[PDB]
Amino acid sequence: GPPGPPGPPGPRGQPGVMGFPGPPGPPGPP
Amino acid sequence: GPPGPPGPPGPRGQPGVMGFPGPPGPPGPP
Amino acid sequence: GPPGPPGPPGPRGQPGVMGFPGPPGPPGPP
Repeated sequence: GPPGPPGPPGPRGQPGVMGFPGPPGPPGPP
Repeated sequence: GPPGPPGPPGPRGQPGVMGFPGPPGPPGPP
Repeated sequence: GPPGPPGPPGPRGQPGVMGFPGPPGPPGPP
């Protein structure tokens, strides 16, 4: 017979990887 | 004629963007 | 009939988790 219909859209991709650490904080007080 | 079975889901999407960098750290010590 | 084609490509994944806060800042002045 004729082909079946196409399947549905593929799954959403995985989330991105975790980001870099932030920079060091600001200086302490005198 | 008799159409075939539905196809499978499509390819998985591409990965997401890497996470943003973290915020600045705590203030320093005296 | 034969199975249908695979479906369309999936969408991009979500952005990743933001990175950790940075470490504590440098010592303050004397």
